[PDB]
Amino acid sequence: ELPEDPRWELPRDRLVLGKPLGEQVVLAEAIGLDKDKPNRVTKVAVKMLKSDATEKDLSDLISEMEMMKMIGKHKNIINLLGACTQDGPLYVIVEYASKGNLREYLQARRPPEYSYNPSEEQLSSKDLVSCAYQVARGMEYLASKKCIHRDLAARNVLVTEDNVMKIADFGLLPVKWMAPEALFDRIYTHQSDVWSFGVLLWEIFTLGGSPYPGVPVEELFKLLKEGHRMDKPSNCTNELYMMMRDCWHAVPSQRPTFKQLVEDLDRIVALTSNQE
Ligand SMILES: CNc1ncc2c(n1)N([C@H]1CCN(C(=O)/C=C/CN(C)C)C1)C(=O)N(c1c(Cl)c(OC)cc(OC)c1Cl)C2
Repeated sequence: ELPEDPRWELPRDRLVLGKPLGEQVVLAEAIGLDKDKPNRVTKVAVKMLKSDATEKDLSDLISEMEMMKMIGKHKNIINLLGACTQDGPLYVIVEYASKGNLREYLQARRPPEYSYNPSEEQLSSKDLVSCAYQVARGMEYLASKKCIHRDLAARNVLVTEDNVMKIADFGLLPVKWMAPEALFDRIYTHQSDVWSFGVLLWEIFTLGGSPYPGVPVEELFKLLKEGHRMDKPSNCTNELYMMMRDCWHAVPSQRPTFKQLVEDLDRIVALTSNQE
């Protein structure tokens, strides 16, 4: 089996497995994560292999864990909290986000015709920019750790009980988030992540809209190649649309960095009305 790591190891009986969250991941309660508060129960997410899993499933699960150990903590990513590795099935314990992924979160907050609400309080203008800011801060951290996401999208951002945005699945139809060069040449970089972030911004200001509506996958390259970009969302400022457009620069060296996006978003947030 797999070697013990006491920095992360939690005894199996410290975990009370609860309800399934999605496929596999379960909600649970962890007893004594903090060695200094050993009688407190914390709600956590636990990832385990499905009953029909292959050896590449196991080894991928291990690599995810190992990778998350190296990346370190940041408030705007989903953080590693612990693991059960010895007494039986591998369990990887990470932070729980009670409000689900950002796509569902936004859709549930649509006003009740051309983008119906599939379920909450609408999000103010400032809240939407602030959501963008947080995602960018998380991506800025990951980039500073030399971590390339490769599948950044609103589905891969989760939202906590306190509405903190946390990048998900950074340790591993998705073609609609891929930079042209990722698609064509399978060249993945921080710069391709910035492309994906611009699609994510479009998602934010469409309140979970589907990118490139009606465009079949097999034509998307040619179109992008030809200068096709998505139209401004109806309720998006010209300035935030220019950001999206910059993220979608054809030349990857000409895209802004996440460092820059964070600074730009920090200022826009400060200037954006809470009243809207
Ligand atoms: C829903 N709340 C929630 N909170 C925390 C997690 C988490 N989910 N999951 C998946 C579980 C199902 N998810 C969804 O977005 C499901 C959407 C379908 N609707 C109906 C809710 C996210 C995860 O996959 N998370 C997860 C887990 Cl378990 C990891 O384990 C190592 C590593 C991760 O990032 C590198 C992440 Cl994001 C943890």
